[PDB]
Amino acid sequence: SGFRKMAFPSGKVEGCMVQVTCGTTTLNGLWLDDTVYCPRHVICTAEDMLNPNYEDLLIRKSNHSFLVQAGNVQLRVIGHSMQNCLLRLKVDTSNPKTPKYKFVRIQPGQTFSVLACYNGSPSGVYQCAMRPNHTIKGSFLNGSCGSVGFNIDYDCVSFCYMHHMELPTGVHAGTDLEGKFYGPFVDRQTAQAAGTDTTITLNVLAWLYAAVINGDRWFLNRFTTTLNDFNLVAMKYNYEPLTQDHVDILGPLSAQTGIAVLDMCAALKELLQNGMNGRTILGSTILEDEFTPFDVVRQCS
Repeated sequence: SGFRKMAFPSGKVEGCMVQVTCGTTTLNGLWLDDTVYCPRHVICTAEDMLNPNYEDLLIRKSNHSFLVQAGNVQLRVIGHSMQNCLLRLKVDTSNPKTPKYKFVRIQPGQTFSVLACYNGSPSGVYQCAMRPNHTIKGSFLNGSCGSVGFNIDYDCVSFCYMHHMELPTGVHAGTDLEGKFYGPFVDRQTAQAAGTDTTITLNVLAWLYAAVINGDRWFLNRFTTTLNDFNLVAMKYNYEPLTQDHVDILGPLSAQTGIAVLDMCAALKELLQNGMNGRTILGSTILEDEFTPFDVVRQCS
């Protein structure tokens, strides 16, 4: 039974977390083979609080200035580099734990587990979802910068997301492991904003099926509705519109729970237009747009 916030184990990744330092800035690093990735702004001081020139800030730095404390032992930074917003480092020893891996650039709505760390040492791990306007509602703090996101399939860790900034709006922004920021944004403590945010319609619907496979069936109703028709109520409620593509993905939980998707859309369409007033859903008392189809299948298979 049961259902809740569930992240992947962090074993393989914990073995790839290191410490990296530069003057008075020191942030978490991901150490795969012999390379050590980490946010490029690590070389910035209050220089970030303006318009730091990375090219220049960089070229004006050398290896010896990088304190890479891989846990308890300190390696020798044989070199550096720069791949977009990421700072690629090449060191003497290759990591003897480096697990089979890939670098993936997830899409909004997708979910992943994030291993929060401070000075190379992880502390906790939770789940997150690439929100519409490309942000992430995580729990990062002074030094968390460098923490990663990922998913698993035993055998293979697919790295998506590295933490860089926290917008003055309190939300979080980062990149894939190629130094590319998700959504616009820049590693500048300047100017920046977080456009209006939508709700991950599919995730909500997937969660509902979840809430169904585990009792709770009050929200389900007889009235049904259409895809071109539902989308209309979705605009009123900063919801993401529903493609036929999402309908095809819910297909599976649908056939197994015994509830046609467009039907599930009629319940939500209602939930939104009407409300709840007491009757909750799977603990929550709000729609959980933070569980993807596949995420719901994991806990129910």
